[PDB]
Amino acid sequence: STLPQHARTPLIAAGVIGGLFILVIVGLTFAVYVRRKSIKKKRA
Amino acid sequence: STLPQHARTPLIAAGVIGGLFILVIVGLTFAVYVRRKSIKKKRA
Repeated sequence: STLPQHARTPLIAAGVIGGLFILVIVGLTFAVYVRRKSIKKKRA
Repeated sequence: STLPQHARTPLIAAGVIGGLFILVIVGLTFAVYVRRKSIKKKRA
């Protein structure tokens, strides 16, 4: 279906979406990569 | 994915741009925040 040439706010939308999604992967990747080590890290 | 009526690649464009730009700030912010400390950090 996708969106037409002139939609509500596709341009801006994609922008915010990318930054979030992209950050989600990178962020988690870091928190996960470290866990693989587990060396007296900060955990409650 | 396909394309809209009359548009090159605005949607996708903004997407890649956001993820990159957003990462640029966050990434640098980290490398900068640490530098402010300067305490036997990892540097070649």
